[PDB]
Amino acid sequence: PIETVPVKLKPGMDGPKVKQWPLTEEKIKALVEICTEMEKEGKISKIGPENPYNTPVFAIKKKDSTKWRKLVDFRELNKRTQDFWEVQLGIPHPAGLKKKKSVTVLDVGDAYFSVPLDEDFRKYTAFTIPSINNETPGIRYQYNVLPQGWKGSPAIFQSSMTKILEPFKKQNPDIVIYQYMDDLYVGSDLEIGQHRTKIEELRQHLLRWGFLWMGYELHPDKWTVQPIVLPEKDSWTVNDIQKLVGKLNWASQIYPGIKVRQLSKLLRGTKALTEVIPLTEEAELELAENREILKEPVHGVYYDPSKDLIAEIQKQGQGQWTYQIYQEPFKNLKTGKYARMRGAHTNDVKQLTEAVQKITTESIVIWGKTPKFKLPIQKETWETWWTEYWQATWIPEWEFVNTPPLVKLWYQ
Amino acid sequence: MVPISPIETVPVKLKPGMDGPKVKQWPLTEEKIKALVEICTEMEKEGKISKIGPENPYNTPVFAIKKKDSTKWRKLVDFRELNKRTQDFWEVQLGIPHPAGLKKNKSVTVLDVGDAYFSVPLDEDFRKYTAFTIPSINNETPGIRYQYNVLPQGWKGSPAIFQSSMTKILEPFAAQNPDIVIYQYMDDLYVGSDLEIGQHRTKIEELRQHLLRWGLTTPDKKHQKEPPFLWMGYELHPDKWTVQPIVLPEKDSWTVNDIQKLVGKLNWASQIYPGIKVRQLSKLLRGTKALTEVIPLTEEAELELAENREILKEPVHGVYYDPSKDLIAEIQKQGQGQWTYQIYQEPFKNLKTGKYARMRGAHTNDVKQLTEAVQKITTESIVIWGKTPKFKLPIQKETWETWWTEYWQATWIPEWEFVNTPPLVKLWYQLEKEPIVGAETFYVDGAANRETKLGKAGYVTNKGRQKVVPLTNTTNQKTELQAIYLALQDSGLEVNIVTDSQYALGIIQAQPDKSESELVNQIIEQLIKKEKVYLAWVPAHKGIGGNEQVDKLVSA
Ligand SMILES: Cc1cc(/C=C/C#N)cc(C)c1Oc1nc(NC2CCN(Cc3ccc(S(N)(=O)=O)cc3)CC2)nc2ccsc12
Ligand SMILES: [Mg+2]
Repeated sequence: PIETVPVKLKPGMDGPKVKQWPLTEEKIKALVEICTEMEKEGKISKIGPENPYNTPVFAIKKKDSTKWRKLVDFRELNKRTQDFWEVQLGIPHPAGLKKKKSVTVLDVGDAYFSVPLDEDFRKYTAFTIPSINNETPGIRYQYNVLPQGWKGSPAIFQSSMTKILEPFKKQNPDIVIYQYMDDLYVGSDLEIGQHRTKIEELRQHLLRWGFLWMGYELHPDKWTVQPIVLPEKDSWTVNDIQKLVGKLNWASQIYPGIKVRQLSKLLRGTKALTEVIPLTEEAELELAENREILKEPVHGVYYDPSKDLIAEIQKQGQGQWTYQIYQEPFKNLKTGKYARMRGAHTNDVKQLTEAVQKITTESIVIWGKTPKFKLPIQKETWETWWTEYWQATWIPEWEFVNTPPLVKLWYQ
Repeated sequence: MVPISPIETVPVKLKPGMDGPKVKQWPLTEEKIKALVEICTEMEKEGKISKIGPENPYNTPVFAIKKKDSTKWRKLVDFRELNKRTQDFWEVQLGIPHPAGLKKNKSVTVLDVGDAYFSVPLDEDFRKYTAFTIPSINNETPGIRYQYNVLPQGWKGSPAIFQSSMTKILEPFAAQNPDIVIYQYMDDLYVGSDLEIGQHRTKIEELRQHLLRWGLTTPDKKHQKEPPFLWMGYELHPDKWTVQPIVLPEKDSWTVNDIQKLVGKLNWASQIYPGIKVRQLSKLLRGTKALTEVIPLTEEAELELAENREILKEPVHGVYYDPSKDLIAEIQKQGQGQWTYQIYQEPFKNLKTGKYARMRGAHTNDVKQLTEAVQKITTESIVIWGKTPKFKLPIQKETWETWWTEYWQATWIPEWEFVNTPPLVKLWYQLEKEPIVGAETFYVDGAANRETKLGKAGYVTNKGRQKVVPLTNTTNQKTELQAIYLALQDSGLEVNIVTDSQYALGIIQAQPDKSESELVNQIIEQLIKKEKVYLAWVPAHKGIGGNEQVDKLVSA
């Protein structure tokens, strides 16, 4: 690949100028070693002071690997980079991916370092290895090849990728293969034995076309909108019925036909919260009629690819996290729950960071893009710590929730 | 002739779509013109500038200035216009090291690199834009026109290009001499090490032999400075550092200007003098742009000042960093949203100190502030030392566990241990998870007329206790909090409270221990006095017993 594909920023926009955040000494040392080798291999070059641009970098460790890895936060550059209609008018996001029994995630970002980047665009990929205590100027580099995590890389490489896969695709017509950024998602409907074989067959096939040896395995079979469930009790207190009417009142914003009049009737008076209230027949029927309403899907829910996806997360305690993905309020496209996050029984922020990555991965499989997160955390706590637990080569956008939502109760 | 390596040229461009400057030269007196001709003749002999023909259309004005007893003329080329039109650069000098991050270097030498500066060539394609004109005597001949071959002092790119050029030249020497440190400040190059004096002088000679590869001669700085280095507002001694003298002025009249400098001195001092406080003195500058408004001091600002003078009476010093020892950060609560901390490796030998002031907000609590202080110190410590310190915090381990397991937000603080230094951070109240058996149930509500601002707040209970209070100059949100306050006031030690106010629930569920609202504050005071409180929410206007009854009582 000697020819470079011309690339430009969007009209009237300069390159990114994002401050490098401070790094620990061990991460700086890891980045110096990594970048020295990338420089020896021609992937990056030192730049001079006439380049004013900057993109943050940091260092991580992928899922159960001990080698440090460089991660560039290209969020700013990606939004300043021209929209890409790469080889065609677009890749129709494969709606069958989310239906496969198993989906394996393969890191193919290594392929990008064999394709040269347009010489006039390289300056915009500038990044800095920072010094400790400002004691030296940072080490300044720019990319000479397609960088991992940049929006342009999958698009500019897509012609090559389709050819690398065609022989495999030819023999395996029933396997769905989808690329998002640095990752390949490989879905099929056969047992892991033949699935892992196919996966290992795919990576060997890739190794002969010019890797990583690692993979992730998903089961999009299960992803849906979880139903609203109501309690089934033989004795209801005043408090129980108040919680029930509150939850139903919330559900009536989502579902038509929900009624609470006969349930509220039971609370006639000014009763102790712990007093047991017998259900009347009218209230039982109304509750049953609400249960029936809640068995059906919500009315008028559809994905619009022109709108952002929004993901909300609630901390439920004891390592459990609930989340909802939507574009308009009360029109959930997907909801779910996470428990016993691995390796962080005593660290809320690690658990939240892992939930964010899992939810982003589900969003990529279902829609081909990442949601904007509403995170139940103070900004300063999140921004001090999330990079410590990040293991993905993409990074979504997020905002912070500072007022506790009442809805946490309803997804409880 | 000993061949010398050229200094690599930095390519430079004007901002997109902008041309070079075209500013008219001012008329000058005959005396100034004579002085400029002699200065520029000498600069031209040294290669700094070259004479140019009349085809170059750019121009920047030149001036001649003097000094009080320094009795010779000075040349000034005003590149403000060219600077507006020149591309942005990587400004590689913005932040400075904090002294507490430096490590001991027994031996330091200061080299003058002011002469090396003029070996940095200006990009040849950019020189045309630096043209200037010495007007002629009596304006009877064409003015003498020059352009720069070197980095003009005052031009936008000179500091970043000079710095980047020296760094690149110095890089192999630093890399192959890991036992020395090199730091450039303007025309000064500071070369330090912890070697014996003889070996140190050898490294210096080796550095000069290195710099000679580019023809750079670097003598020792004029009038070598005895310790301590006066630098960036610090005193750098061989084994200790501190700030330069903190002298608080004595005054009977303080203006907005006086208090600003007082806080600045206090803020600067807080990095080594532990326990400095600036809340009360800062509250006197809330909103005002007139800097001579004499603002009288409150008795609280007077007390704060006096407390700072007691802290400032004697000099204190910080030590330098030892990477072989642990790094420890201790925090104390000072009151009114103020926090102080010390970072050290050995007890009683601070690397540095600092402070943290509560964020602006309507409600807050001490645990959240302590958490914010920890994140701030964490980030500062990564900046200065490249690692997170071990924390010593005035909060019991059990208090922290209760907080983070129950709090609705994710929260984290890194490795820490409790230190029993009052006042301790505590949880002042905790709401019940379930309704309390045997506790009276208060159904509360309030409402207000949006036009008249007239309102009512009240409650009804399962025992038939009731209260409605008429209120003036109020709002719905205010009446809803007032209703909760009345139920707390009028109940026993355990109480169930039912509200339909999502607003009030949102405030209380945030677990504030202090508020900018006196009403919230009074509710907090009541909660602190209870043994058990269960707070339940119901939707308004749904016919829920108890809630419906009080709603009608407070809605007119
Ligand atoms: C080397 C240096 C000098 C200065 C001074 C400017 C002025 N004006 C500033 C910085 C940032 C420097 O840069 C680094 N300084 C250190 N450490 C220091 C070295 C100096 N001492 C003070 C001292 C020692 C000996 C004598 S003495 N006995 O020779 O008179 C006098 C004063 C404290 C520690 N470490 C690094 C690491 C990377 S850069 C850098
Ligand atoms: Mg009401």
